[PDB]
Amino acid sequence: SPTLVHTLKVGFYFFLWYFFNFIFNIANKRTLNMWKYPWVLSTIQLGVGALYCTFLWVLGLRTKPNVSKKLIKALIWPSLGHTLGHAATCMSFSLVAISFTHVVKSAEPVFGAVGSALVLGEFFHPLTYLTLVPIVSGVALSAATELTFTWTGFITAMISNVAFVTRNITSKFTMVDFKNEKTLIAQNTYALITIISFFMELPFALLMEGFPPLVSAIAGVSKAKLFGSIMFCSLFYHLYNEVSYLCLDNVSPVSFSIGNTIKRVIIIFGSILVFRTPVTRLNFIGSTIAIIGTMLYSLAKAKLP
Amino acid sequence: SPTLVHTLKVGFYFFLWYFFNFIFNIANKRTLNMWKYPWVLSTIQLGVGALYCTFLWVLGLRTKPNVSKKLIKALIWPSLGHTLGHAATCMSFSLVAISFTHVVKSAEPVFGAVGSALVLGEFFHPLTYLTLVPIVSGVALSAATELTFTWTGFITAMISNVAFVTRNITSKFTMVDFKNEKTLIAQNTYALITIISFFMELPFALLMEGFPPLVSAIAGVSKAKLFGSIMFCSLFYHLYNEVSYLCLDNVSPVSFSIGNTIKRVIIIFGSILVFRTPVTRLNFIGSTIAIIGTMLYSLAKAKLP
Ligand SMILES: CCCCCCCC/C=C\CCCCCCCC(=O)OC[C@H](O)CO
Ligand SMILES: CCCCCCCC/C=C\CCCCCCCC(=O)OC[C@H](O)CO
Ligand SMILES: CCCCCCCC/C=C\CCCCCCCC(=O)OC[C@H](O)CO
Ligand SMILES: CCCCCCCC/C=C\CCCCCCCC(=O)OC[C@H](O)CO
Ligand SMILES: CCCCCCCC/C=C\CCCCCCCC(=O)OC[C@H](O)CO
Repeated sequence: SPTLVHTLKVGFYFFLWYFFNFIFNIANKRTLNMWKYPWVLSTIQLGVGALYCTFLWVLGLRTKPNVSKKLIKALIWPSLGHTLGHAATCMSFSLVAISFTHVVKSAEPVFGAVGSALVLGEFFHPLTYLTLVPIVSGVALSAATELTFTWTGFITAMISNVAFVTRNITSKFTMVDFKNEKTLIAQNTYALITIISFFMELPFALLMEGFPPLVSAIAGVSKAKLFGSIMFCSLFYHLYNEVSYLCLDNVSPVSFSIGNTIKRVIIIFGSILVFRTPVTRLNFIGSTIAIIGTMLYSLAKAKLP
Repeated sequence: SPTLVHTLKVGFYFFLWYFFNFIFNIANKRTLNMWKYPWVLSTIQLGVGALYCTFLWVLGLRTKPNVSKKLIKALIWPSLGHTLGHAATCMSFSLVAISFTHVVKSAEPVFGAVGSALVLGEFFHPLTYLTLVPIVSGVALSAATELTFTWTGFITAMISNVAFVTRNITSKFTMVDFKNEKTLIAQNTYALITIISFFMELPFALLMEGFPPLVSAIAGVSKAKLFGSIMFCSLFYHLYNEVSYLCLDNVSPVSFSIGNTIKRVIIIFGSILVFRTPVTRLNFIGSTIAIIGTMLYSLAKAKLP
């Protein structure tokens, strides 16, 4: 029983990850529909999470990490990947329906398997190349039938696959290299990342968009409602990423990306219902084939030498 | 000297392959512009090749092969791959500019490497996945900017990659399994394939297109001139495929496809010149990136563990 029970506590971390991420995605897109500034918004979300974590340390509510220069340097690459994937994903969110963004990001386990095998010196069974046929065909079919498609919205989402895979693999190194450091719990690893990531993105956000006026492009929405939406999606942005690093602490980077693809099916279904996103038969079939292909690719990689 | 003598003779085979294939491609496209019946035209080209080979046998100009039940069974899958690839490629030739068809078929070495490794139990280095990025990006950019793009023209060309790789691999097995049958020279192997392939395609061709009237869609072409153009491209269709099996007999199936990609650079350059094909800046950048990626892919697979 304790073995299956331990998987229930870990599975609950995955549920929180999915539950917080769905609240984030809906509120984040509603913010972008009123306030189309992805650079500044994504930077705000990192800063709110940075401030939230420092408050927990100040109040003694969370163990303070024994920060060393060795750890900081070992967190640069996780932070560069997080910042780049975050800014690219928010840019995609601002340009297309978020359901299409998560379809593109559903190919993350393929990038994760390649990057992980490059590091671990592994090799791929030829059958994994066959499973790329439904993935490439599915994504191409989904993009060809997506009403909101733009080339920039598609490419920025594809970029985030590379950046987040880089984040997850390098973060996994740090978490294992500092396994005996009891103060570097999973939440503190992401806490330091979101603090570094904030200052990494901050100059780009100001150069790209400046200080956008706090005005809703949707007529009739007060500034207080716009500010509450910005703060609401920023709070749940941090919570879902924080809980996800608990999940990353308990699984491999590739398994983490598989858990992400399951998350995207939930977000895709939920977002098209909430937003009444128009979806044609070919578009549903294309997206479904691509995600089935990603699972088959993962199954082929896992079950073959 | 003996090994260099052989590689020089093999090199002359590749030259005849490229030279005959260029003559074919120009004449075949000029025929399709006048007489847009890809099923029947591709069937005629197989039959004219079948008749050419039987004349050599009847006149004593070429050793007759000892045809056995085992050999015919070993040539069914080579003929299936040849018929499907030939019919799919000709369909693509009739729908888009042949320069675009050969850009899509330039990815053949990737399919060939997967097919070989799948049969031989080989494994892929992770860096071969990175080389897919310029291949997929280049082909996508090329297709997004090709003025004559149609989905059917693109997909039929992609299908021929799978069919011809199947043909090359299964043919190489039969040629190796029958290496001690002295009557089965490389030209007799393809001679038997074009005979089987002709009768495989014939009922489908009549099913799809019936008996097309020998009338040119371009004014000023007599029926005799159209008939001459059909016979001309049919002769060089058989000649280039016949000499290519001399190349296949002396190289691996992967090296054969790499030779095919070199061939298509020549075909693409010559065809855009002869037909004055419109090519934008973004279009030949994408096509070049795609072919560079395929060559980088082949370099990675060959030079890596
Ligand atoms: C080994 C690496 C992978 C190699 C194998 C890659 C296979 C990709 C081939 C074709 C994708 C095209 C998918 C089918 C696209 C159909 C598009 C379509 O139906 O368009 C409808 C129209 O646009 C409605 O508006
Ligand atoms: C293994 C990792 C898998 C990830 C890689 C997936 C393969 C990428 C597929 C196609 C690239 C190009 C997208 C094709 C989209 C063509 C349709 C299109 O863009 O037309 C829209 C038009 O511009 C307005 O509606
Ligand atoms: C909720 C249960 C999650 C369990 C997960 C286990 C793995 C599921 C694998 C394949 C089914 C997923 C295919 C459905 C993908 C959504 C297709 C879709 O709705 O596309 C909308 C379109 O993309 C709008 O832009
Ligand atoms: C592990 C790696 C597995 C394989 C991963 C493959 C990822 C390639 C995905 C997308 C490239 C698409 C590039 C599309 C180039 C942009 C097209 C464009 O710029 O628009 C064209 C033109 O402007 C319209 O009129
Ligand atoms: C080994 C791997 C090599 C094969 C990898 C190939 C990847 C190509 C991806 C998608 C194909 C379609 C993408 C291009 C589609 C854009 C063109 C388009 O759809 O335009 C619609 C309109 O009908 C015309 O103008």
